[PDB]
Amino acid sequence: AKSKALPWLPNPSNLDGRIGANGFDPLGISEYFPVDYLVESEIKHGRVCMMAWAGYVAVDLGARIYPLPESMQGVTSATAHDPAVAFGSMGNMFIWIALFEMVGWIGLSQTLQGSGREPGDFGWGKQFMGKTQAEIDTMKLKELTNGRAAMLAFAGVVTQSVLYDKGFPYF
Amino acid sequence: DMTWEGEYPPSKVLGPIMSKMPSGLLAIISMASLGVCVYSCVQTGFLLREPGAIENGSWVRWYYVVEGLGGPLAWGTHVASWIQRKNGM
Amino acid sequence: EMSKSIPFLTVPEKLDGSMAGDVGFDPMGLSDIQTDLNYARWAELKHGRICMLAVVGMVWQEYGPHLPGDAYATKDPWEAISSVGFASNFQTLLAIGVVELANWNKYYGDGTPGDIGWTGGQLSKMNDAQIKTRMESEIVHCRLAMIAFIGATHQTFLLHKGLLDFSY
Ligand code: CLA
Ligand code: CLA
Ligand code: CLA
Ligand SMILES: CC(=O)O[C@H]1CC(C)(C)C(=C=C/C(C)=C/C=C/C(C)=C/C=C/C=C(C)/C=C/C=C(\C)C(=O)C[C@@]23O[C@]2(C)C[C@@H](O)CC3(C)C)[C@](C)(O)C1
Ligand SMILES: CC(=O)O[C@H]1CC(C)(C)C(=C=C/C(C)=C/C=C/C(C)=C/C=C/C=C(C)/C=C\C=C(/C)C(=O)C[C@@]23O[C@]2(C)C[C@@H](O)CC3(C)C)[C@](C)(O)C1
Ligand SMILES: CC(=O)O[C@H]1CC(C)(C)C(=C=C/C(C)=C/C=C/C(C)=C/C=C/C=C(C)/C=C\C=C(/C)C(=O)C[C@@]23O[C@]2(C)C[C@@H](O)CC3(C)C)[C@](C)(O)C1
Ligand SMILES: CC1=C(/C=C/C(C)=C/C=C/C(C)=C/C=C/C=C(C)/C=C/C=C(C)/C=C/C2=C(C)CCCC2(C)C)C(C)(C)CCC1
Repeated sequence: AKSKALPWLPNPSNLDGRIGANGFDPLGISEYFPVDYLVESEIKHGRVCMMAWAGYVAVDLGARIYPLPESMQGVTSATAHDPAVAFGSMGNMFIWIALFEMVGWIGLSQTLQGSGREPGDFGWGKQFMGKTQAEIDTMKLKELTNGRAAMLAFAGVVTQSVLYDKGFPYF
Repeated sequence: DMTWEGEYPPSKVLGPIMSKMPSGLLAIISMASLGVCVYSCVQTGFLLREPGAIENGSWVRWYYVVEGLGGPLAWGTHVASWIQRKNGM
Repeated sequence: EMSKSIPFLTVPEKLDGSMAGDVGFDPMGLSDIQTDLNYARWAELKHGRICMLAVVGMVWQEYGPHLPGDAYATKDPWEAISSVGFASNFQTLLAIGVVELANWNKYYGDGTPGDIGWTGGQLSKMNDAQIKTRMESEIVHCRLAMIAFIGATHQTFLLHKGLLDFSY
């Protein structure tokens, strides 16, 4: 059975029946690493990047909140981490991020040990996910599809911005 | 369970992940890891042997430190490749 | 199966909703090794009750009428200890000790956790359900006080500013 994405290569089997399975796993990481771990990672990376990209672009198009610490004046999205970490913004958000991440680690452990928590599920805002499994699945693919794009998007923004010192267009 | 007999151990002893990896892949990884470790050592050696400029322990670099850990991994990976080969996978 | 408080984790068995304040919260699973949660409940209540008084006292001492006499005027809560003196402190300690040793059996016994008889006339002439409601109120307030105590103390030694001083 050949993969849809790479017709000349065999299909990755362990990834079958998963959201966003286009048959693309040329190096076969799935055959070796636990799938639930991989799935959780893809989702987390995507969600983080989605927000990261938005933040980068937003600040670059102005957006600074009010009142703004003086040290934060005249800072691009890039070259803002250090001013912020000095002020205390980064540290004050790191604390909460850490808390959630630690509890999440417990969830991941239980998921891998077999508890029933689907990878990436934190039971948040499921009300808007629809009722029919079909619509639920479409929503999930929507998140994943946007997420994959976001990962690539963020990379471009940060790399192009630093390399050529440019603003929003071609950030 | 892990008790084994013969001339080669079963793949179960290589863990829950490497037990499914092909022998060749492990070999490639092993060689690469050893290379990184050796490179790190040689490069760091120059830093330690360069006149002055290493005061306050400036010779210690985060990348080289991490790279140096490839050496032990190289051993493990090369041993694992052999086990996988004998096991047929 | 799944905790109500944390929707993505499995609830420990001992947390079954019987006790007040059981929102199914035990992520680290500290309830399994324990034979029962009685001693732990006693401690939760004791710690919380002390914290309640502490937070109130700290605020009062900083912004409130002090007792007549010098050595009883320092607003700084931490400095107060030394200022007031060993005699005053010792007498309080001894009193607390008496109560603690008198109710020793209660703490290590099998009675209603947290009940030492100081119920006033309250918690009387009321159905079991009403009683539970009161008990839940106490545990909620206890937990709030404990969190507040940490914040108040930390703010004092980190920001070095009065509790009610809100300046940015
Ligand atoms: C397009 C992006 C997108 C989409 C389609 C989804 C979709 C989904 N997420 Mg999700 N998520 C996203 C982004 C997204 N997410 C991001 C960026 C984060 C990190 C902040 C998360 C964090 C998150 C958690 C923690 C959980 C989910 C869950 C879910 C699923 C439950 C259905 C649901 O919550 O409502 C989906 C319905 C919608 C998203 C419709 C909303 C339409 C958009 C959002 C308009 C909103 C306006 C604007 C975007 C708000 C500003 C945000 C930004 C500027 C900061 C569903 C599949 C839950 C789950 O069980 O997953 C299996 C769950 O536990 N998500
Ligand atoms: C955790 C409890 C706690 C502790 C350890 C302290 C400790 C202290 N307080 Mg303080 N205080 C507290 C709660 C506490 N307070 C509360 C809740 C209030 C508000 C009513 C006050 C109001 C207050 C004032 C107005 C003053 C102090 C002062 C002082 C210091 C001298 C002792 C004194 O005169 O107390 C005075 C104690 C009271 C006025 C009443 C205490 C209320 C107790 C806790 C009621 C509980 C009794 C208990 C249930 C039954 C007995 C227990 C057992 C021993 C039998 C000392 C450092 C004095 C000072 O500034 O020193 C420099 C001072 O002038 N406190
Ligand atoms: C009951 C607990 C409690 C309460 C009421 C407060 C209250 C306060 N703290 Mg504090 N703190 C606490 C616990 C608490 N802290 C703990 C446990 C610690 C760590 C030991 C600290 C460490 C700390 C530091 C280091 C600082 C404060 C500061 C402050 C003040 C400004 C806080 C601020 O800007 O938040 C702003 C809040 C946000 C930016 C995020 C928005 C809030 C989220 C999104 C939702 C909030 C809703 C939630 C239900 C809160 C309701 C509970 C409350 C109303 C009772 C404020 C009086 C600061 C200050 O200057 O005070 C003098 C300050 O510098 N606190
Ligand atoms: C309690 C509760 O329920 O709350 C609810 C609230 C709410 C909102 C309903 C919920 C939600 C969902 C959320 C938060 C959804 C938000 C999702 C989000 C934020 C999705 C962004 C994607 C960004 C992308 C795709 C970027 C593309 C960017 C691309 C493709 C680029 O090419 C950018 C580009 O730069 C490059 C790289 C190169 C440049 O030269 C050129 C340009 C500029 C073009 C939840 C989860 O249900 C919870
Ligand atoms: C078919 C295919 O595809 O490939 C084929 C063809 C090909 C390529 C010919 C083949 C091969 C591959 C082979 C033979 C591969 C590998 C053989 C190998 C790799 C054999 C030993 C490594 C031993 C080490 C590293 C020992 C110690 C490492 C030690 C002792 C360290 O202490 C590291 C150290 O780190 C500490 C802890 C502290 C650090 O700070 C610094 C130092 C450095 C001191 C195969 C097998 O036929 C498969
Ligand atoms: C010479 C003369 O006549 O002028 C006088 C005039 C004037 C103005 C009066 C003066 C004064 C001041 C005086 C005399 C001040 C006396 C102050 C005094 C005596 C102050 C505190 C006792 C503290 C207690 C009890 C604190 C906590 C007790 C607590 C916190 C408990 O939690 C008990 C506890 O039970 C709970 C509730 C629950 C139980 O499960 C657990 C335990 C057992 C732990 C002068 C100036 O000095 C001299
Ligand atoms: C009973 C008895 C006794 C005792 C005995 C004993 C106690 C023994 C022990 C023994 C032992 C206990 C031994 C050991 C040995 C060890 C060894 C032999 C080791 C080796 C090692 C190695 C080989 C290494 C390797 C490596 C490297 C090199 C690097 C990489 C990684 C690794 C680490 C792997 C006596 C005599 C007193 C008396 C009589 C009786």
